[PDB]
Amino acid sequence: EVIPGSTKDAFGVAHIYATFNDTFVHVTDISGKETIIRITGGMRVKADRDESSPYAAMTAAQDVAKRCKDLGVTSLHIKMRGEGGVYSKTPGPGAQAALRALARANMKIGRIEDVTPIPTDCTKRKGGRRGRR
Amino acid sequence: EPFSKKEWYNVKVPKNFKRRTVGQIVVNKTAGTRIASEQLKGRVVEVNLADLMENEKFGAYNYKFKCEDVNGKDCLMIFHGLKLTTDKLRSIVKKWCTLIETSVDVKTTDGHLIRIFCIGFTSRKSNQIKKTSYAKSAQIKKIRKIMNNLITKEAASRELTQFVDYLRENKLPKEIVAKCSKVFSMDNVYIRKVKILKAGKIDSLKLLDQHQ
Amino acid sequence: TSKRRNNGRSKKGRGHTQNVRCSHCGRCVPKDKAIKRYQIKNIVEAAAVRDISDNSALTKYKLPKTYMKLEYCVSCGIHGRVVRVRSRTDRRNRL
Amino acid sequence: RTKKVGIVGKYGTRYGASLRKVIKKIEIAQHSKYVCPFCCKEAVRRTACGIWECKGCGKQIAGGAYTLSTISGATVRSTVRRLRDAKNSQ
RNA sequence: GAUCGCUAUAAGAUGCACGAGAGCGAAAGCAUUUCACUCAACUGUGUCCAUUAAUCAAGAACGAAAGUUAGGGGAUCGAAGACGAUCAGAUACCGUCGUAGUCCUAACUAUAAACGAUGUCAACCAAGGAUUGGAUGAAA
RNA sequence: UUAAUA
RNA sequence: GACCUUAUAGCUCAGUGGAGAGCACGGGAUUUAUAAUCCCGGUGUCAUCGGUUCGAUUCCGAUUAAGGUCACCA
Repeated sequence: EVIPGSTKDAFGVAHIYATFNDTFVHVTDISGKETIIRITGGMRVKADRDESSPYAAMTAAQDVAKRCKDLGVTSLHIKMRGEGGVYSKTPGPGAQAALRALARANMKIGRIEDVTPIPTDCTKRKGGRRGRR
Repeated sequence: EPFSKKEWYNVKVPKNFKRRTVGQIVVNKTAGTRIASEQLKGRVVEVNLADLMENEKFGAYNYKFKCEDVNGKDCLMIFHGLKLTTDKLRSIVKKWCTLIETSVDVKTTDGHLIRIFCIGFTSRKSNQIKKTSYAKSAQIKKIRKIMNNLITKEAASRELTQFVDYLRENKLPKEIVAKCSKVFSMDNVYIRKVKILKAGKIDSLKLLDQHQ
Repeated sequence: TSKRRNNGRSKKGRGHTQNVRCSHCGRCVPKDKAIKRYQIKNIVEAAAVRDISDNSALTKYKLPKTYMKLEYCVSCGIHGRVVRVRSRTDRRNRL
Repeated sequence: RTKKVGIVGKYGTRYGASLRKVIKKIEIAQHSKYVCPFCCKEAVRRTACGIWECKGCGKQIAGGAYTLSTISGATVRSTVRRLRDAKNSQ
């Protein structure tokens, strides 16, 4: 019958955090303290260079949606984010693919947002004066 | 199975908002010395204002609430804070103008100590031809002093519950622009964030008055 | 000798300006010498905007954009094709 | 009289250039007269480690080991005044 | 029980977007807002003095960063150092960790592509458009 | 990614 | 002198009851040519004598070389 813990169609929030080396799809409850399912792009691949690939992002996104609907979560809020502490604030290539995969899995997206942490003022960046060479 | 021990609670915001229920939150079932109603005494919920008031014109703000006590599968949320949406805050920072910021610690009439942040921008006039519209250091200090003093009077008289409802009315940003236009042409004035520096004392009766 | 009258900077009756970090290589460049570009883009690519709209939970939600300011060093701006090498007589154009 | 060894010429040549330098700054500040906070006279001289006496004013003041008022002892006095005014006002 | 998510903390450091061929300063340099203490300059003047001026061997203040001495602090980054890659080798570029240092107080040091590679003062000097701060008319 | 010499 | 250990390609090492590795060398390819790179090949008396040995380069003695430790109280 009903999977224990599931309820009527409710709202979840998906924390899509895709850097250039991986991608995280992580849905939590409205309070954000309880997590429904957390799948990363590195669990759906073999090599270490494909963890940020768009295919690994949608594959992890479909598995998130399948568990969410089965657990009663039918509509999601999106919080897009990249590694933006002091590094490049641009989200990785798999973040968009994961967001599109959630939509194509018949999920009702709510409010989308970019929550990359923009520093009011930064600590010293890695690399030195002359930077990556 | 991870969710076999999980149960969902309905979330109830105070009566000040058009929408009373905003969603469901999860918690593990009761245990030996781990009461579920106890483990929900500090959870923070971030809700957009558009959902609360059922109007998309209120979508620029995000409100925050805190679960204080469990009324039989129901949290009785109280206002925890507000914050502008990230996309809106970065869209109102133009380049060739002067950015004016401020913050005031106001003690509400009911005992809440809150910090209110205001942001404003110099604007371009109708017949203005030059590209840049900057203000001197003297005009900036006058403008900040005006918005420091005016925001304190509005929030010192009204308690926290009514002041937040007063923020929904656009009187304060409209009043500040009209009052500050005597010093410099201002167009964009927003209250980007409100905190709660010191929570004023509350009673179960006071929460009951704030929940139907 | 002097390839540029302004030395490639935007500096004037100042004479020390703070450093900013390059967006790509993380190099330290002065604020005026840095190659500054502005970006305003939607957080949904043009492919998925239709797909987002079809299965949504909001009637008239307006998709928000993202705004960020990118600063590149000269080395990391020429290589990324942000700025190209111009002609000797076309260097003077500031438009 | 001397090129650079002013007060530590009594130590001769037998304690190390660095140690004679460190002890010089302390011994100058320990033997000097300070402005006396109650009568504004350069009449305070040390009588013991931490006890200072206004010669022409008849007051005994507790202070630092070698200086009448220490840097840490001055910030603390300023800090308490700020705390006291804040407490006295709401 | 990592990465990830929410909530609370207490120090260090930093001061985004505004932020510019814009402002100030003798140069070095100066960016959270308030309150004080100072300082300089411009404009306005039927105010005072009456050559008091310019440049200046010797001489004197200030002088980025790094470095030294003694306390505090010690978050981030990181000469040395240690690993893992790459390579013919790699003591390097790439990745991980990391001492001195980076930060504040007192005292030394007195050098930079300390550059406008253009000494200080003064006179004359072709066309413009725009800008920062005053004065003065018109236009609310 | 690597690419020394006459 | 007394105890212990070792001896295998041209050089450093592996492994042995029925001889690998590397570096070197030779030929072919890539290159304008060398170096690097790719492909293939040829290299060991298992230090010299005796015995056990089914059969010894291995196991047991001997002769050599090579080292390591000890050589004290007077």
